[PDB]
Amino acid sequence: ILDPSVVGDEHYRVAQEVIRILQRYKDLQDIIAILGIDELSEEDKQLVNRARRIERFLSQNMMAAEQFTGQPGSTVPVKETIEAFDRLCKGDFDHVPEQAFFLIGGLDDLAKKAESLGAKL
Amino acid sequence: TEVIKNFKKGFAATGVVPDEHVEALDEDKLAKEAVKVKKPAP
Amino acid sequence: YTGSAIAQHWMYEGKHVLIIFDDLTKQAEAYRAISLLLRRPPGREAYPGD
Amino acid sequence: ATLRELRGRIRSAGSIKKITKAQELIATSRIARAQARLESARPYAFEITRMLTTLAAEAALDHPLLVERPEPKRAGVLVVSSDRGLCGAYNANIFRRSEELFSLLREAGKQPVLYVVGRKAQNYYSFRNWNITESWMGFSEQPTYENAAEIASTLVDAFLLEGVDELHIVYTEFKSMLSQSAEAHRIAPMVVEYVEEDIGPRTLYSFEPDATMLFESLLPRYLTTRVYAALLESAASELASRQRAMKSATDNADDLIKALTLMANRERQAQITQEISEIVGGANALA
Repeated sequence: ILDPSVVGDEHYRVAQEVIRILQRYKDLQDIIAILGIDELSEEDKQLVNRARRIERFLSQNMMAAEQFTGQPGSTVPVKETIEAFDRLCKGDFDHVPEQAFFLIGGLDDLAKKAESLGAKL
Repeated sequence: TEVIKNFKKGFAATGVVPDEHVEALDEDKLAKEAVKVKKPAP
Repeated sequence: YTGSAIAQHWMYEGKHVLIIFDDLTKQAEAYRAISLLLRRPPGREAYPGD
Repeated sequence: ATLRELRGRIRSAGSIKKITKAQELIATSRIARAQARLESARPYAFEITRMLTTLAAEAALDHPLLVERPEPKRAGVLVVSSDRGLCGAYNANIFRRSEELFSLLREAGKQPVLYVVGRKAQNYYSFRNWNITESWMGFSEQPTYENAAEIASTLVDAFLLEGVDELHIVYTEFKSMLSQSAEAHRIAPMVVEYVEEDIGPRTLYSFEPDATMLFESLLPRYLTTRVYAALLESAASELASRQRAMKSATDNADDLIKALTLMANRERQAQITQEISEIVGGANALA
């Protein structure tokens, strides 16, 4: 059902953008493994930073994981998720550290953790 | 060919420095090149 | 299995038992030996299906 | 199938590892040479500084390069980076330092004008739609005094004038062979720093034709000497960064070789086992 006629045009567009960014990151993983990130293009560096932040934002604190960490779970509506990952792919959070995307819920959790890490959005 | 040529003139293709949100450098980290003059004159 | 039986006898009496299986890889190798000597068809890494 | 691909990837990683180890040793040699050049250029800088200080102690300190113009509107930033790219975070640290400097300038109402030295800075700023006034490439490996003279002359002529009110420079200070720090210096206008008295029965100097003419013909030479020292230090720092980057790169290539060899041997065993399974399955099917 990941289909423009089922989930909507914007849902599909954002999902395809996330997938394209992560696929280019996986394509670059060879050079990134040997030489690091500083040899890439400027556009490739931008995209790899976006991809690290995206692959960290897809993480989440689950309700069933409170037994392992003690941190309660999160529920993110699909519209907030679409809006968030749209802003991620567009490039709004390239300044926030790679953490503060790690095991959170929506954008409010992102802002709170980012300001706990000394950043603003 | 001519239809393409007369179409390309009216086509509206969709082609500024970003913010980078980098904090300001500490005014005392910026080193100052000084002439170290030996006459005390406040 | 001998160790596990000796331990379960105590477990079912209300005791607390700890059992260490020094190597389960070597038990798997012995069982694979037995299974290949019985001409049973092997699977991944020539290990039995079970 | 993937046995061929795994052996090919092992060969590729071996080639990369050989090249990176060669580059690391070459960078060691070249930074020895660069440190030599820097240390031998030091004495002229020391003595021109001494001559300038003993000229300024008895002159008129109203040279254009010494007064802070009221209401500065623009600042000139010279960003010294590299041409070859196998360095580590060298250009990265340079650019983050220059971005901190740009935000410092904009928090005081000065729109920065940008001059760069190297190819990596031009990539970094042409990607971000910046307007670089003048560029300089091809001499970040072995900078000479004529390049420093050209750079400093264009800088002071844009300062004395489309015209800027102060000159900054962002380069990598070299120290310790393990310290490479991107620093932002303010080369113009100079602050004046009354040091000491150090003048008792000491004999006064004699100037020909006078004090201020010598001072005003010696100041641009001082700024050029400072730019030359900056270029030399940034070259030595780039070579240190390249040596470390190539060491880590050859270590990563070694670990990739190890992992690929492990997976290739795993597959090799798996292929032999599966082939034996097929052969014996057919042989049993026939019996």
